[PDB]
Amino acid sequence: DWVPPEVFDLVAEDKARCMSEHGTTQAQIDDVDKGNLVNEPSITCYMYCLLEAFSLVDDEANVDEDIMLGLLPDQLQERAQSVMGKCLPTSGSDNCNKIYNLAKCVQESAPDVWFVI
Repeated sequence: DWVPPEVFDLVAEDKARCMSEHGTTQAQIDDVDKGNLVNEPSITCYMYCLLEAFSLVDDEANVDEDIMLGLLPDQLQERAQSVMGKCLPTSGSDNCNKIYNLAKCVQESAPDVWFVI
């Protein structure tokens, strides 16, 4: 994994808040990273929450592609841009479901792109 430990420090406050808001457990987060994702609001709304916290998505879960790419290592950007070509724009019934569908698409196409701590 390329995510360096400093990132865990930076997201700590927003992570704690988002988990509290949505009833998310670390086990659910661990599961996404093992590519087990289910459409459960407690995890899908967590992912929306975290993304919103870092300005990666707006009020209707539209992705800011330049920020999303700006967050990944230079050496994943080419591959990430291809994935975004496939997986964006987002779609779904609400903000949480839009990020569920996005997560599934990215993980099925290139997991290392999908950023969820």
